[PDB]
Amino acid sequence: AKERPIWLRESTVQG
Amino acid sequence: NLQEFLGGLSPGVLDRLYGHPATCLAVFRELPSLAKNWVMRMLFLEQPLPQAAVALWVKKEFSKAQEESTGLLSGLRIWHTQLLILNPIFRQNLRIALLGGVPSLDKYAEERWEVVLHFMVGSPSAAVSQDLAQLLSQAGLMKSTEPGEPPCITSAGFQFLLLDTPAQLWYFMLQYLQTAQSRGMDLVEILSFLFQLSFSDSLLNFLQHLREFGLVFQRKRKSRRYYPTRLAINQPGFIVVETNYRLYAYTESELQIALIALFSEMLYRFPNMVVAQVTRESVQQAIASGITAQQIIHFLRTRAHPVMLKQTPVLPPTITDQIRLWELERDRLRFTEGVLYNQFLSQVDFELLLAHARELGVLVFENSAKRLMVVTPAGHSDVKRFWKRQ
Amino acid sequence: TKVDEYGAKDYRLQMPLKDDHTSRPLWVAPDGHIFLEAFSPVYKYAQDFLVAIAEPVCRPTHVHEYKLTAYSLYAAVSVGLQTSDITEYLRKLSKTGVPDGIMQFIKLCTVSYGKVKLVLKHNRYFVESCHPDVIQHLLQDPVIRECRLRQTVSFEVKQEMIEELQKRCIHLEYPLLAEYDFRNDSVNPDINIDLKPTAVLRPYQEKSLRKMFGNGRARSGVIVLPCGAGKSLVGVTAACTVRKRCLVLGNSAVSVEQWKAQFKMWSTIDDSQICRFTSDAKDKPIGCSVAISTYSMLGHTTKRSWEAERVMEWLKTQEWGLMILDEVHTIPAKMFRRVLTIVQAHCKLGLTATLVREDDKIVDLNFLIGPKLYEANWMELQNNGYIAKVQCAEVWCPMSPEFYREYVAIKTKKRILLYTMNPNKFRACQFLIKFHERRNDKIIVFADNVFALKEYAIRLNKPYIYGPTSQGERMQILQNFKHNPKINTIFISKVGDTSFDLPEANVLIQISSHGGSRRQEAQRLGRVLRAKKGMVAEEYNAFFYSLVSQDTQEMAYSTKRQRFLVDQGYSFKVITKLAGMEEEDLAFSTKEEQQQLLQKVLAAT
Amino acid sequence: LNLLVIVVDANPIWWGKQALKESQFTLSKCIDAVMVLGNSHLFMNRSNKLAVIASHIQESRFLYPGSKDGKYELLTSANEVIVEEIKDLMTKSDIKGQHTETLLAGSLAKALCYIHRMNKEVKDNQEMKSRILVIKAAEDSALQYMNFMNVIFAAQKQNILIDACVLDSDSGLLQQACDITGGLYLKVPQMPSLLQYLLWVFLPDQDQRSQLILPPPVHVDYRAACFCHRNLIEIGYVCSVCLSIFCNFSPICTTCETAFKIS
Ligand SMILES: Nc1ncnc2c1ncn2[C@@H]1O[C@H](COP(=O)(O)OP(=O)(O)O)[C@@H](O)[C@H]1O
Ligand code: BEF
Ligand SMILES: [Mg+2]
Ligand SMILES: [Zn+2]
Repeated sequence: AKERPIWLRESTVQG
Repeated sequence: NLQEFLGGLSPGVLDRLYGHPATCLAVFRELPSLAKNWVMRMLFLEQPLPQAAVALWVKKEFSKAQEESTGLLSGLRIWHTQLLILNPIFRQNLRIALLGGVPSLDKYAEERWEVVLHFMVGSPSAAVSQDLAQLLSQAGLMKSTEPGEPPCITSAGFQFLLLDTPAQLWYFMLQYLQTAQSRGMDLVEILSFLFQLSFSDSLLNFLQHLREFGLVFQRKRKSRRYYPTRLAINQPGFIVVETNYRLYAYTESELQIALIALFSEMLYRFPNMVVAQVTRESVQQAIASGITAQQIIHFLRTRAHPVMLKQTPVLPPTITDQIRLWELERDRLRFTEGVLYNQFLSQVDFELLLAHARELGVLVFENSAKRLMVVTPAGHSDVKRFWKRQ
Repeated sequence: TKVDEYGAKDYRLQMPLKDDHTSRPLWVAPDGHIFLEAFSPVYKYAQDFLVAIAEPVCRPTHVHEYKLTAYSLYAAVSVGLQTSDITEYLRKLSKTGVPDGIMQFIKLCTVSYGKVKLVLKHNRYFVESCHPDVIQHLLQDPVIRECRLRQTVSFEVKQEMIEELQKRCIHLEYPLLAEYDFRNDSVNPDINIDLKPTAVLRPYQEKSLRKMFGNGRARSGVIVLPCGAGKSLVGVTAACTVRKRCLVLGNSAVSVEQWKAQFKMWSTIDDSQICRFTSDAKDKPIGCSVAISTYSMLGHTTKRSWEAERVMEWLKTQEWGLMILDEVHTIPAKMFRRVLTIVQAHCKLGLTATLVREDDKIVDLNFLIGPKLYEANWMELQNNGYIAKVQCAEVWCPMSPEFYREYVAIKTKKRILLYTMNPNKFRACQFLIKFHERRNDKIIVFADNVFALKEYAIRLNKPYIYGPTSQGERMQILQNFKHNPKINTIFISKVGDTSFDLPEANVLIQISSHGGSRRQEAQRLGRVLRAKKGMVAEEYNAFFYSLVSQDTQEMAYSTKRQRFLVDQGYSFKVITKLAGMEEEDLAFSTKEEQQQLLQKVLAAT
Repeated sequence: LNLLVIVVDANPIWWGKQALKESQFTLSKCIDAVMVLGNSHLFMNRSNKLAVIASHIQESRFLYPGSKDGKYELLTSANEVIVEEIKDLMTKSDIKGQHTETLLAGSLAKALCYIHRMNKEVKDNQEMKSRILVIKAAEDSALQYMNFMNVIFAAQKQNILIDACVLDSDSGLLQQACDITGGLYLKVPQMPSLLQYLLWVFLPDQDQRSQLILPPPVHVDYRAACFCHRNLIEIGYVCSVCLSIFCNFSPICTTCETAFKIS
């Protein structure tokens, strides 16, 4: 149902 | 871990450590799940058994557990292939164990441990002891360089501070045990006592050090009998983390304020709250001092106020992410010493030298397009000798 | 003032700890900073009291902070509070006690209200007070006597020097109570403005008006609400209560049109009464009970055109019972503040959402219009569903190596164009629009630099709005964007950062900005902050993106301009990279395209 | 953790017969094997708890709720209570010629409620996996089938294992119990070497029992017989009231007295 994108949903930091 | 420490020991000391029954029970208890049953099996047996039988006693499912337990106990040298009978001393000594042959304390341990941490930081009000001071300095977490002046904190000392009290104490004990042999204290005696505690001159000195750390307390002017504290055998949080890089530490102890001040700027002080802001300057200083970001997040994570526990993640992701970016910001330039080779006229031989460098493990980076590579100066002579040989 | 070893203001010799501190959620330092807990059982009661006496400084979701200032206290007495009530409840709320310095400070700034009053009648301004002594003290002041026109005692004061009179009155600890008794003012005819039953004001809307109309008389001050909260409805309601001729001062031609639409939608006033005073056209401002205009039109300093001059003459020679001032934070400007004196108004109502400025002139609103009557909490409204939930983010776009080569060397103010026209930044903007458009989201893109605005608009072939665009043309785009499914994304400039009502705009993107303008950022985010139809409180209905160039001066400004939003609890998640960009056919995928773009940027100079 | 329970069948008649027979196997050794087995279980981990229960023709009594020998201090206390309690039970007992068969369902009933009583006491943080290591040593009683059948279902509902270790006689009813509740069965023929079976087959807990090779389950003959004869019947007739397996068609079953109508 129009879920949030991956970058917004979860942290994109390498660490 | 405790089992890790035992593995890194010689067979001679191990058998010596397998003395009074309590030690065998202590070493037995850490057998994870499987090897415990195996120990009871070949306990009344005086005849060695084939290694194949042991392998086939664990179903194909969860087979990895069969090997790992066997490898662990082989390191412990509990049995020997004998071609798998247990150690005769262990079997006998274990058989002796197996039917053969308070509120004030915790506060004392917490306070006595705290004053040591107070001394670790530049706290003027901390316990003073020459033996303790040299112990920490020789423990690898502190350095003085001038006996008259109070010692400072090394890079690892700052990291040691943020570690949780259980891990903080265990690491100190692990370092103490290793240094016990160097100073002339037998490792078996102190190590055996620790196992016995979980349930001579060397012990008297060892007991005094344990008393200093607050793990043990005689309470009777250093009598023969001692009353170990909770920490000797082996808490709600107070920090509120805001999305705007603000920490409200519900702390009354000065040590916790000192800890938080390592990586944040203190703004206001209240009895049951201290306002601290996590500025990049403080964080970058903390990272520069030796701290690692994960510890900072973990240190705040463990000391999380109950109100934040319900939220998931308890620490807002932005604060956690921002801290990591501050750490990664400092290390943008990865400096690495090496020796560069250029003017590779022999293009065909460049690959051969490339293969030779790779075989030796000296090559760090290479560029086939530009026909160049970088090798650490340690292996520079080897490649230089190879080039000279032709 | 004692400082601890860790550069911390030690306040342990200053205040004690209350035994029942667990129930009491409030801290009161001698510096005046008040730290309230958002998780306490009694938060609701404390927040209403605290926000009135002290303007919030930062209000995270867990622990809020407030600061005490003379102006902040002056608002508390106006709404109806008293020194004894404030200090008593403050001590009751304080878990550590009120230090003697603060306790006397509260008393000091409470014995100044009501001493002197300013009354406008028959196009004449008078300094009214029931105590002759305070009036006599004012007369001793030189400038107060200078601006004088050249029981209760009143002396007339010239209109042109009202600002200086009010400013010195505060400096003399005798604020002027510019309170309008509309209900007992039959001189000005009552207008047929009425609130239709279909219009119901939300609790925060009603509460804000309650402070304005706590007593029979109407209070003049600044009411602050988050963008999209519905300040239009509150302003219309204020006119409905006053029932007198109302003048509305918007920010631009778009603001007045939305003001006109809101009045018709939220009031029974006929279309004939509603009028506009703008360069585009005028609906006969000479005859109109409600006037809508812009600060530029009224504040225009040079000689006016004949069409505008005739309206200006009527406006000056008129009496207004309520002057709604949209975008109050622009009032302290050098010329826009003059509009207050040019027009004669009894009660000046100020509506805004970002009561912040990069200068120190924001405090002038205390006497230019009045004290900050109300300030709603953004998170409180966000959780209530009155404003759409926004997931603020900062897309970190690495700078192109060719561009950075020039950026580091160049320092003659040409950097702004260089890092604003970053191909890497462009690709992220291009990818985001494509992805969000596929999700049936209404995108808005902002850019301070028109050059960048134009560069991106044509390249993506999307409508763009900025200065030269005619009012009708820009109005057409908004109507198309509001309703036309085809126009799913629009490009806007500094013009549309304020007063643009786009309820369905779920997504927002920003590629440029004017320095660290917290007002710009918060106002820009306001466009998508309007409540959505199918909005859910905890579903992040709207989204905001602030594209930035890594290792660039833009990073410092991005942090600077995020100060206000974070103070309201908004967290700016950092997006180092965007997934799926590689598998997308985005522009500037070759060095030749980027190389060509760099030369064009350099040519612009 | 695990709550092991050793329901030892200390039947004086059967064990006394061994004393009269002067066989190598004796009750004293059996209690020692149970003692060593009990000590090992607690020896595995601190959290582990156990209990010991005896059986007699009269009644069953619990055998269980410095380091002089050098062993662990806690195990020393367990040995003292068990050693003294068993001797008191064996030495002191009445005589009843009418009742001479050992009782096991009653002893188990005391066991099943003990875990439930202990299950309530244990804190919510720690989950407990209790077990009952019934060690049968005599033939079953005919009249105790119904009573024994109820306790077994209670164990299955509450998920307690019955790892029967019968010896000297294969109890047809007991081997039925272990199968229903998932418990293990073993008929040790080498009574002198009984303990080694315990440390191998019965000592490992349920969570580890799966990841281990153990003797395969023995076929369980779920025999049904008519209440006339007590002879196995493959096709049984029952009514909706008695629920009684019957010999053949009858106009009315005696145990019911119902006015059954032909059709
Ligand atoms: N009480 C209300 N009931 C219904 N819609 C409302 C209400 N208050 C505000 N709105 C809607 O919210 C938006 C407010 O826009 P506007 O008045 O320009 O906000 P602001 O002046 O706060 O920026 C419009 O879509 C308006 O119709
Ligand atoms: F705060 Be609004 F956009 F007028
Ligand atoms: Mg508005
Ligand atoms: Zn029947």
